[PDB]
Amino acid sequence: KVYNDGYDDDNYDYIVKNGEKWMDRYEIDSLIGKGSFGQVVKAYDRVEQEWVAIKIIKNKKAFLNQAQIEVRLLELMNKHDTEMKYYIVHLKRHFMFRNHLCLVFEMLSYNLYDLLRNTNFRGVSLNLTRKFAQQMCTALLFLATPELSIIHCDLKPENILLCNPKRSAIKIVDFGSSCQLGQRIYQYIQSRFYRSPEVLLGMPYDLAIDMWSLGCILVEMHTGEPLFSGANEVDQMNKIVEVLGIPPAHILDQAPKARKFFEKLPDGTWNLKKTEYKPPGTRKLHNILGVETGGPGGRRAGESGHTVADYLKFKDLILRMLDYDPKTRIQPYYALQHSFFK
Ligand SMILES: CCC(=O)Nc1ccc(C(=O)c2sc(Nc3ccc(N4CCN(C)CC4)cc3OC)nc2N)cc1
Repeated sequence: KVYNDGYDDDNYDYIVKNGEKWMDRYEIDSLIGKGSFGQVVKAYDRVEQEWVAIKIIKNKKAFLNQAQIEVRLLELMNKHDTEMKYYIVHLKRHFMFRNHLCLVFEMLSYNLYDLLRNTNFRGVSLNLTRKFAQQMCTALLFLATPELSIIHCDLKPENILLCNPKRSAIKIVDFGSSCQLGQRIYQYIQSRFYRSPEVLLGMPYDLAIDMWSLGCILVEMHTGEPLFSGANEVDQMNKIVEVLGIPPAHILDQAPKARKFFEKLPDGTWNLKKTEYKPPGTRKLHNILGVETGGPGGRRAGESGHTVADYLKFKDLILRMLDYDPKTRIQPYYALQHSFFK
């Protein structure tokens, strides 16, 4: 009947109450989100005199230990002096309150899915998409810092927020499924829509999985719809294949999960298993973006900064981010020097 003296519910979450004052400091206002980790709440900080987003972790060993790993990575990112760390959400501080670990973040505007929902899933401009692409590449360059080497491992429109509703500044959020580079513990990783072929194929992986995710995300910001919207791993891969063609043979020969999607024929070549989909490599990114047809759905026709020249620079940058090989896939440093950002 009673859970944590009545402060928790039946599934270990703290009972969020509007107007409750925590430690004579944090004035709780309203619930923002609830995940598996727990809940996140909007609260006003009285000593700092500013709004904050308090992430309230569940009263559970499994979710507490995971949030401690997140704290360790957030605080390790704060240690570095550079300016490019400000494209990640600032963990201000953490504390224990009535048996719940509470992470205090800076208060932010909406997520990028809410931005796409405001467009009725028709997308934002190539001018705005360039601004997010640069800042996300700057964020991924920060994560690639050798002493950090952090893989976010779950980049999607919901995990990218806007700083202010008027300003066009974005910041990457939720490092709950994040670990530093190393030996492989986890295979089923990333959100399916933004999941890399090396992850789908059961191959080794590294920082490059976040760039694949970025590539997908940036097309979705300008088109409005997800690029590869698979209902399962098979459907995911078939949608990747119909845009980028069949993965290269040398990758598929090494891949332990290659036989889930593809089939090695008697001649030695690889091909899709039977299951609807267009032939491999036929739904060109050129036509999805609308390089010559005035943008996606003809909606950017005659709008400034949406020329054939500007769309080809964007198409080229995206194809480098969506390289099948994670070794030749473009890195944050070279991405930031792409002609799309000139
Ligand atoms: C489902 C899991 C989830 O949302 N996790 C999560 C929750 C909160 C945060 C987080 O740190 C946030 S969320 C946030 N602002 C914010 C973002 C989106 C929203 N939404 C989300 C839902 N939407 C329908 C209404 C607008 C509300 C927010 O607070 C006003 N600021 C921070 N600092 C990061 C991740």
